[PDB]
Amino acid sequence: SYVLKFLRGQLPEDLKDVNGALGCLYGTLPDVDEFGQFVISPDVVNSFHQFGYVKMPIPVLDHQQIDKLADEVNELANNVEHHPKTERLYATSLADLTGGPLFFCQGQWRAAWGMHDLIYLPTITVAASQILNNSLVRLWYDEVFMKAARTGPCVPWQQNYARWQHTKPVNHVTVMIALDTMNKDRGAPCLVPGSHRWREGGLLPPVSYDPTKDEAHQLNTIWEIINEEEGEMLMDTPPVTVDLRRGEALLIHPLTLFATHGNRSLDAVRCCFIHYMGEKTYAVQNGPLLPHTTKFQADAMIQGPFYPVVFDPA
Amino acid sequence: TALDVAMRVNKLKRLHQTGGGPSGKKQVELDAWRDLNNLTEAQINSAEGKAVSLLLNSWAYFAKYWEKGA
Amino acid sequence: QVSDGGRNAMNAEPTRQKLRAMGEQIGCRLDEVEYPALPVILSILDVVVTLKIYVPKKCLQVIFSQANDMVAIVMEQKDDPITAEEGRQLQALLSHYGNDLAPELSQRMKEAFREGVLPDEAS
Amino acid sequence: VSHLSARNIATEALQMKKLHQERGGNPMLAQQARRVLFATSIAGQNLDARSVALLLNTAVYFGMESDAKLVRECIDYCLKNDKLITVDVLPIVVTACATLKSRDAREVIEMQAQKAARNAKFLDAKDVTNIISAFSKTGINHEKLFAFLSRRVQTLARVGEFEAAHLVILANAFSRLRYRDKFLFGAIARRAMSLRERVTVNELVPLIVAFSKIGLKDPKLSKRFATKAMEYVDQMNAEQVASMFMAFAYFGIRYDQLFGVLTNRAVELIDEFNAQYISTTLNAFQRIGINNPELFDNLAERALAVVQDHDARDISKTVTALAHFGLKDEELFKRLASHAASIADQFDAMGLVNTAHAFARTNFLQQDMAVALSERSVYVCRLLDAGETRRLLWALAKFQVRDPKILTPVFNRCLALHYDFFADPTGSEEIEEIFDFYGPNFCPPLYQLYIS
Amino acid sequence: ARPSALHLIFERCKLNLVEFTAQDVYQICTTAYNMDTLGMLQDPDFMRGLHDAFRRSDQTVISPFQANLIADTFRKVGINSMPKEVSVPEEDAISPESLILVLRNMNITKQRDERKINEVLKLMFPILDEFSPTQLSLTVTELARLKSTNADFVGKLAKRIMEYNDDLSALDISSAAVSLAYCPGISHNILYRMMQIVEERMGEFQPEDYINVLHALNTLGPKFVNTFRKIVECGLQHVENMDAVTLTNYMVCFSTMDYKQREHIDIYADALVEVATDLSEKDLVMAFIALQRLRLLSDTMFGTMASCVIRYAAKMDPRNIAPIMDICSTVPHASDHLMKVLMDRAVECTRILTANQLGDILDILGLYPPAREHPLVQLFGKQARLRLDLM
Amino acid sequence: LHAFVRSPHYRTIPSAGPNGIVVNRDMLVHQFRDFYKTLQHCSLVDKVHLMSERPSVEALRVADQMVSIGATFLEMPLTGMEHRATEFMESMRYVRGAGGPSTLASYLQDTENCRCNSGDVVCLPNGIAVGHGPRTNAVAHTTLKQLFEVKDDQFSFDVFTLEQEGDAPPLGDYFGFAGSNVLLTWKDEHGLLAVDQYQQKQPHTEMNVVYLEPGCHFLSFYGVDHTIDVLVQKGYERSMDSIAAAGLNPIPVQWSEMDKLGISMRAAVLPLKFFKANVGGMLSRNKSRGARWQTHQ
RNA sequence: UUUUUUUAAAUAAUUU
RNA sequence: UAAUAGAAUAAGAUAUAAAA
Repeated sequence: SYVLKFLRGQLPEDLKDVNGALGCLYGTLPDVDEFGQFVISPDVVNSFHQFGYVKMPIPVLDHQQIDKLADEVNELANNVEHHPKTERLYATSLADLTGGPLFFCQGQWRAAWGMHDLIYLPTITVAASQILNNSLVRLWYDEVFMKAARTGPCVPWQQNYARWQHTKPVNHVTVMIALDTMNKDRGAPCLVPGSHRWREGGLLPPVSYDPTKDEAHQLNTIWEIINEEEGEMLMDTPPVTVDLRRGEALLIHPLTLFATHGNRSLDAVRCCFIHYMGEKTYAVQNGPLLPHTTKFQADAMIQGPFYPVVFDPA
Repeated sequence: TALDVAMRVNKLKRLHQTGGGPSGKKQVELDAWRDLNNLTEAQINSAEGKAVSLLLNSWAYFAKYWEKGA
Repeated sequence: QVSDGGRNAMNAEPTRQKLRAMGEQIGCRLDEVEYPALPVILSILDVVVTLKIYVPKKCLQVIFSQANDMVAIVMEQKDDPITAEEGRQLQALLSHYGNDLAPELSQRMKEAFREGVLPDEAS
Repeated sequence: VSHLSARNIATEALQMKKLHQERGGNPMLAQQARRVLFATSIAGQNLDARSVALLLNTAVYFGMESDAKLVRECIDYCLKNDKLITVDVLPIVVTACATLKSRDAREVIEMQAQKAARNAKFLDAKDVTNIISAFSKTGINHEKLFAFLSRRVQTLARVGEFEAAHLVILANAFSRLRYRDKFLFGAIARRAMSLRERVTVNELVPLIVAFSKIGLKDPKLSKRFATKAMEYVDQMNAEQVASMFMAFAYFGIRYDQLFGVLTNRAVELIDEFNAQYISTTLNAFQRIGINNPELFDNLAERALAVVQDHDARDISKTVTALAHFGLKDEELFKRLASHAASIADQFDAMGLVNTAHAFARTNFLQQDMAVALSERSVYVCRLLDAGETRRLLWALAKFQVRDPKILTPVFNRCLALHYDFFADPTGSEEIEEIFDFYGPNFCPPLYQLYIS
Repeated sequence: ARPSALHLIFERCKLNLVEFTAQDVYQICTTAYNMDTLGMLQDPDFMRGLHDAFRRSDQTVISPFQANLIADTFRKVGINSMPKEVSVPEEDAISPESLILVLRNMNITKQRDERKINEVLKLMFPILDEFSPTQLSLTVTELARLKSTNADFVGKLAKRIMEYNDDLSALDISSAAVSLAYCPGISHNILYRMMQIVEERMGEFQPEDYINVLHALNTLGPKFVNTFRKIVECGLQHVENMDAVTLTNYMVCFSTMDYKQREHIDIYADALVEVATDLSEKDLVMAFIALQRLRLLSDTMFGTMASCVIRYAAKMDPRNIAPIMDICSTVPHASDHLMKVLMDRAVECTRILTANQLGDILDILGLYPPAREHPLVQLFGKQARLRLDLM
Repeated sequence: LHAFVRSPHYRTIPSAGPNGIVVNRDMLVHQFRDFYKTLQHCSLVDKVHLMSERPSVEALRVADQMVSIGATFLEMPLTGMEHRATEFMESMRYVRGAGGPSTLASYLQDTENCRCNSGDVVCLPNGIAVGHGPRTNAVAHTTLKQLFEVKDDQFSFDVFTLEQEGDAPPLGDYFGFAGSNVLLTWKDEHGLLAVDQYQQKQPHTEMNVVYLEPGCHFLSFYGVDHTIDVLVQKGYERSMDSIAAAGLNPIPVQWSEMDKLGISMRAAVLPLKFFKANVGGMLSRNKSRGARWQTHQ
């Protein structure tokens, strides 16, 4: 068609249509024969497959990049001048136009620069592909958590695979990146070692969420969903809280128990999750897996513009 | 608390800045080192801004005179 | 809106006269009104002078006396926006119609020019 | 790039924009400019109004939205320092804020509109054209400012202070705003006539297009434009041929001596026709009403080899034009239906309805396009007129679609506009077809309104 | 290396777990800028936390320049910081001091706001009498720096300043003169009276006062030439010992005023070129231009000035290549070495020259014989072809 | 140097100028277009500004507002142009827009019974020359002399009074200096009288005198730039030959209709000299007007 | 071929 | 405890509508 002379350089209405990656954070993606620099050591892979989690030895982002990403997260929750492309989001805590002490966002890779770029970050996608047995890895979705200062709540015990029951096979991983320095007094991730292999790769019953209650009970509700043997393994290996720097990344199994603490510092705390999924993955029902997305039928392979292939071992 | 030790270390640092004292400036540095390492988790977990700022000022000032970095 | 060289050019001059006549009807009754601000007086006087309407002396005296209080307030209070060009225009209009109409306004107005109370249009 | 101050960054950003919007769209220059502008900040440094305006303009042109920092800092500066934005950097700020739609952008645009309204009498040749084009980019309805600018343009053009490019810019700017003023366009036409040979074909075609778009209904200048264009046919490009086809269909007057030569030149360059040119030509022929099968066969044949090049707009226009004239091309129709099924998410509010109705009017039903368009109708139901809603409902009834998740939005839209729905006579027959399929069971209130 | 207590304090400050007032952050930043023993500037996770502490504190306690200094020391590391804007005082917070502080804050931290200026001026008028003589001069200076167009209020302030002629000193008189000359719309009556006051108290002036008066007279224009006369007569007895910047200002005023008594011009130029070697790049450029405009470049004049400028010729600013290039023309003296070095410097910076500067350089070198056999012609041709859109 | 002009108002153009002579409005518009184009083609004028049309024809006389003497922009007394005050404010807005002075000097307006007009002053070399006619009184002479006349070995400014008769037009219309040493005067009685008085007042003065034909309006931008462009009327060819013979550049301009209404070339343009305020010791760049590298070639 | 203007304007009506 | 300034510059199609 004919694009007006002052609209030639614009981007699509949503960044999903943009094939490839923009050069915003780390420039252009490396060449085909340049992807071996970002490989990770086998011991990290063994640690993940043993504990159900591991920390990447090197921070994945420079401090300027973390500053830019924190600015994007701040602008995603303006609440006075709402973010453009807000209608391109799977779910938002500002749908009520009031917000609260916890701001959670999903599918923001179609909304802002940099967040879309972070998906194709080589250092994390190569590691996730190595965890997923060297196959094509497709983004499942992102997530952003922002907790206010002195009142931020905590999300209790949960399993990631409990939210993805519409997807047939167990082939996933999660990468969590800290956009601000975190510790047990501000949203630290607390995980149980060796919990991804408890119920023969099964899902534990959901926990009871009662808001407006102290963090101690919220984190102690764990003794309600487990059995005696899981209790003994808990006693041997109590849940461990992990400290993260301003750029450090953490790989988590989909099936390991996971929680985050409250925020009792004097500033808001930010973190970002991205879930990565393997090639051989099918659907179970007929329809869209996420709101306003391409619909699948029976056991159809999951592809499309909504689940782009981020890395290819060929 | 920690404010008292902070201001006494500040007094020591002023004494070193002006003169050297009856015993000497090296002895002043040693006393400042001991007083600075006296702090334990309780106070530094409950210190306010002024005390922390003064403690960092004194430690940074005395790090130039100490042979080791500290 | 009258053209001196159009289709009805020969009818241009009488129409002009008619307009001037209907101006005077308005111009004669110019003392009953109360001017809130100087630009109203200046617009009326520009209209009457440019178009050469005849105005009786009584309404002229009322107009100038009304303007005198406003300029005196502006000069004296100095704490409260008569620009300098508007004041120049008022002085020139009074001079054209004769300074015997309001002797106080001429002296006050000249003194305002001398001191510099009136600001400029740029400010 | 670190040793460059903000002034040099602004100059190089302007250079990159000028190189990209004119000499090709090299996907390298755009991405380099995006990367450079993503790491710049107007903070802690004193900058002129022009440099800040240039940075804002070149940032917004390259996709940066109203959530970016650079944009926020430039907008804040433009809000705080208003008297520093003279009449030289007003067009840059207005053009930059045209596409941004927020509170601050609206406030800045209004303030600049009032500033240009006050100083409309002291502008010169460059400023009037730049300001009027910049205000035509944004959608604003300040009539008094337009009147003042048109008066100043007439006063300037009486003495002859406009060139061919200025005339084209002014004509397009005043036609885009739907400001119908006979004297201004007469003055522009007379200035071009005085220019004589200084207007070439490239500076003549947009003049005719804009003069047709404004719709003055003056048959005195249309004939003169046609006569002037008759000599320049042999030098025209294919895009120019399509542009004059559209323009003289917009005029509405029949000039056979011109249409014949245009048809011959269009046939000569049939190998240079893209899909856009074919769609434009067929739409122009549909609008003017002439029926010329000889050119139509060649257009249809050339459209068959560029199927993959078709956009949503081109598919819609081509299919509607082909269906109006009763031309049958089963291969072209099948390929267009498949392609429309592939890109069903690119149809706008009215293109979808036009495509569906054009496909349903002829007896051509294909499930691939039918399912895609029926599913896509949900997101464009809310932007439809009463007649367009009736057409969409009839086309959907022809496709035999019964999914309630599709039919609820269209029935809601047609119920909300029932008066205009049932007051259009030309569609009355269509109404009796629609309820012949769904029956009184489907949406009883609509049936009760129909009986009355 | 951070020991246990030092590491724990660093961690506490890193986690935003300590409440910091503006004073404490200022003290820590001063310590960091003074001494680098603990590596404060080398820990991004520490200065980021300090910046977060600074944003959420009350910055109104400290002086404007302290906030500016914290902002500058954060900018130097790599953190984009800006101190918060001060709100206009309301209700009983009204006072001359706070109304001066608003302007001072807007001045130092580079946050100009026309709306806040207008609001402040509309609220300082009634109490103009209560103001002290020094506050009047401070307000005049602040309004002159902010490029305010409200010349009426500046004139009122200037009149109230003149009413206290006895109280003011030479420095205050010079500051008032230059700050009045900088305002564009000031009425010429007040300007005439201020230059009349400057005309007396002439012997009390210091080199800073001379610089201020010469700046004001250069800004004003030929209309005040008479006053400038008494200046050149006044300095005729000190000319053998003056600062180089003062003589450069004298040359600039001589060129602007179109002075015609040539003996003073010759004496002052002769005194200037004795110490011209002490001038900076900019002042050297302007001495050269002013001497050229007065038709005083003899052979020794040009030789000495070229020898002085060849030192800065290695790293000339782009804005200074063209003027000296023009001065090298229109004179019948040998300037081959200066021309060659300037052409080399022009070649070096061919990717940063704006369109106007490139056009000026190409124009000046158009008729130069030795400029044809150089890479500059081809490089500038390519640059001009690229930049034709911006010309 | 900025030159200001005003476009004619076609609808309200007078049918028959004073004296009953006839005028053609289309030709008047065409001749003003030709004048504007000729002004733009002049190299010395940096910009030509065109103000919006005003209802009266007298608004075409924009030169009556003020006068430029040295660096002083003196505003003429508003004693006979009361209906033209608003036009003067509108012209001052145009002057301010182009970066010129904020406001005009009001020295003449404050003085009483100070009748004068722009046009009786000639910016002669080494001062101005004023004419003592009916339109200007002796009070204007005395006020101008006190304001601008200074006697010095070098800071010298000369004001000359030149007596003229009642029927003589304003001095600028017929007596004016051109080039650098050339005095252009109408081969009329008033022109010869003015030339003789100027020669006498200033004795031992050497400057060529050129006599044009009567009725040949002319305009010359007199300044240091020594521009030789001298605009003259089209009809008279002998004045054109005389100007060319003195080493000048006559630029023919059709000036029939404007002449028929009583307006001359000098009364139709407003020339002003602006500058940019230079904060701090500063020497703004100036455009060149000569040749470069004379010695090399 | 040419045709245009320069107020502080404040009185609608309703249960939306 | 903290205050110095320079530049004048123009790109161009959104699928509508009654009378010298």
